[PDB]
Amino acid sequence: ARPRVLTGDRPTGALHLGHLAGSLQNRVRLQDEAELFVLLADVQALTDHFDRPEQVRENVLAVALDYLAAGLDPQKTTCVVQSAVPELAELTVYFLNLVTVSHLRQNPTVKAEIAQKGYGERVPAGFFVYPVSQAADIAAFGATLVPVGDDQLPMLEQTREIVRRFNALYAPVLAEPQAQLSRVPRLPGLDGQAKMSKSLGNAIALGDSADEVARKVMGMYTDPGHLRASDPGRVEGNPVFTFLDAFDPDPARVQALKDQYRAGGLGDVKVKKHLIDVLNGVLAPIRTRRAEYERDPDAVLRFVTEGTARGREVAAQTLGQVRRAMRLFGH
Amino acid sequence: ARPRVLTGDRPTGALHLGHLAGSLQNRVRLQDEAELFVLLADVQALTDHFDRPEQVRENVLAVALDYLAAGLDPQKTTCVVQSAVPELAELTVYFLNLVTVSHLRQNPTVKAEIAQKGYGERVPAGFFVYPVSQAADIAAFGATLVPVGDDQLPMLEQTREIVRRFNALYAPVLAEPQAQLSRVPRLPGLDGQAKMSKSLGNAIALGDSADEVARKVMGMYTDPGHLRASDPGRVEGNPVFTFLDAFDPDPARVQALKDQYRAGGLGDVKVKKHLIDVLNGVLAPIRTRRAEYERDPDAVLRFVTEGTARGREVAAQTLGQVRRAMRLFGH
Ligand SMILES: N[C@@H](Cc1c[nH]c2ccccc12)C(=O)O
Repeated sequence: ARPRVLTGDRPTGALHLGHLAGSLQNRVRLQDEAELFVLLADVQALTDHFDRPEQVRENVLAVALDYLAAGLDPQKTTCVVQSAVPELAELTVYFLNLVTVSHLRQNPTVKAEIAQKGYGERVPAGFFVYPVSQAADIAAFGATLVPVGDDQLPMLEQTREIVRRFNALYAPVLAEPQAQLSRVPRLPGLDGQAKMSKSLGNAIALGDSADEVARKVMGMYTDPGHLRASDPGRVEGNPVFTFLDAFDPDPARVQALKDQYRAGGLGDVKVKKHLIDVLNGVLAPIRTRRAEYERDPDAVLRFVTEGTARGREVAAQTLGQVRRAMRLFGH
Repeated sequence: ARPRVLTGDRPTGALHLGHLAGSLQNRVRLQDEAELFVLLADVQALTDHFDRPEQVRENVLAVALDYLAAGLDPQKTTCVVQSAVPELAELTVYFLNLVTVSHLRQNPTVKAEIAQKGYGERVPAGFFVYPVSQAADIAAFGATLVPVGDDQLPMLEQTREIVRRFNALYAPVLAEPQAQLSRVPRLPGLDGQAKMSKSLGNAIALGDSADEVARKVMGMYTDPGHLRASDPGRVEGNPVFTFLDAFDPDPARVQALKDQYRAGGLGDVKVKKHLIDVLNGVLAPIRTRRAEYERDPDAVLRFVTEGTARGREVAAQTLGQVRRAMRLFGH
């Protein structure tokens, strides 16, 4: 390994294909090419589900299982439960002094999320402030590399900004994380939307059966105006093609259906039927891996408790350097 | 010692006659009819002193010395360093979900502080949400009684609202704090301004030599319309008489001085000379104990390290109930 990479998810439900193409398979590969930390963002989940704590609790082990089923080896990845690392909240408080309300107010991702949630000015303080909580996560674990979807760059950049101001004001003991950009943008939902999410109900979960995956693909949005096979169709806006573009290994094969489709002799069903097995092929192992851990629940809890202990040790080391850099009384 | 009282100060400079009249005297009283905790809030002090960590650090011990000098008994009061109790930062983050940005912006006392600070919109985030970290301080130490001036009432009411919301959402595990209202009007500065402050340069510190006190009193604003002794002078607005009301043991004398002053023949000199005698009597025992704790520096450190340990333990207990009430993973 080499760089410390920090990635994570708000435990609110089971992971889906979006996480897969979006990042899971990426960390699966940088897992032996670096020191991977996966944060089950328990606390950040509550800025949104503070009134559904049961929901979050249940999903920590659920997402950890998704992690294991996806190919993350317990011997190479450190899984950490955020709430069991209070050092993160402590650094979040110190970090809140390094940024202004106005600056937090212009974060494009949080702004859209607020508008989507319908909060108005009645935004929960913890949610409005979550980007700095993420900044604390990154710096506390000493992460130098952070995979970021095109959508999470503002947060990465604000972390670098907070980290830089911290090093200048106190002592340079924090590392500025760099971003790792990806190719496949936010995998769209079955809906045809831009975001795939169990909330939106347009998702294919990693634990869905072979039947459900097929069903999901069959109901997947395709292309209006294209009423019957024969007719010519267009790829743009069609989620089946952007799906194949992230789950199908043979592009020469992909670019192929793209030709016929634009012509008239490739029924939407054919594209779908094909895609459903390209998905079944990428999921086949995942299902069997899941089964293994489902039978070995003790192991899942192991992965989580051992990873958390390990991550806390790193967080505590960093906070020690932080508290002395800040000249807090006693250090 | 029945109800638990929590009071505090942000360590940013030495304490002065304003703190003595408006809080410390009552505090020396409370340590005998309650379990008194006094928080050296260096975390909160950093909300606006994040660019001067050294100043805050050096004032933790300096204010503790002032507490001792003022008569706070190391055997009756628990003095804790906010910094040393990370549980407070942990609880503030969870409390952040129970309040809206909208409601935080409406706080009249923080709104005025932001106005006097001149931040504009460039308000540091830590400062904007400091009322919540304070609600965390109260709830964590399990305080049921909090001395308050009508200026800190919205801080208190907001703690009450947060405690209530936390109890309804999770479990009724936090004690609702009750106010111990005012201490009668705040002491004005030497120049008659509404506020006494080292920054405004119109304060008498508890540590000032009997000499210095004398000098500061002589330079006091009085009555712009009073020019010589023979002339009648005004009492209202005259801080010299406001000082006399707050510390002169016998009102019969204060009234007589007031009378003769409005009449004529009583110059500012005689009046101030008497004020010096009264302040030296109130301050004398404060200087002696202060001097003592200067010989026995370990005694001051002992006062803070021990109170902190007790405080830390109390906060750990509350967080335990908090983590279980919130159904956090592993609790
Ligand atoms: N002046 C500080 C004093 C303080 C800090 N933390 C506290 C907690 C409880 C009561 C008072 C305080 C304030 O506005 O709060």
